[PDB]
Amino acid sequence: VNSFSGYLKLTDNVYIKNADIVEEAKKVKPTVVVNAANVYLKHGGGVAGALNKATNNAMQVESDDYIATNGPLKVGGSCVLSGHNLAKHCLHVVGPNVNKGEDIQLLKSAYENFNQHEVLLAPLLSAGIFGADPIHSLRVCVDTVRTNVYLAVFDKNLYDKLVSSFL
Repeated sequence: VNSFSGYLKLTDNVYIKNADIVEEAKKVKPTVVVNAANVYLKHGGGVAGALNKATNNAMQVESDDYIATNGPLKVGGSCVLSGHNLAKHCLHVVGPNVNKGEDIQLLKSAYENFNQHEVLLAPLLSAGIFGADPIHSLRVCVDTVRTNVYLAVFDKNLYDKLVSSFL
C-alpha cells in the first residue's frame, strides 16, 4: 500500500491521474519524482521549469554544480539528485526533444531509467514542449517500465484522450 490517491489503473504497474505534478509531489512527498530534464539540466520551462520554481531555484543551483562536475547527460540518460521540498529524490530523465530533431527511439531508453526505482511519480516523457505524441509516450511507458509508476498529466483534455484511447 502507498499514499497515491485518485489514480486510474492502466496495467499491473502503471497508474495515471489528471494532476499538476508539482502539487502531487508536495502532497505525497514520494521517494522519487521524475523531472523532464534536458542534457544541460537547464530547468527553464515545461515540467522542469515548474518543478524548479517550486524549489525556489534550489534544483537549478544543485543542477549547475552537477553539470560543472560531470558534464551534460546523454539523451535517454538520467541522474539522481535531491528532491528538495518535493520528494526524497529527483530522477532527472532526458527524453528526446522532437523540436531539436532527436531520435524518438531514444524514448524507450529514457523510460528504462525508471526501472532502477521501485515506485515513481512521473510525467510522460518527451510530451509537452518536448514535442512527442503523448499517446505514443504512454505506450512506450507501459511497454518499458516494470516498476510502479504514477503518471501525472497536467492537461485534463489530454488526460481524457490518453485514457479513452488506451489499449
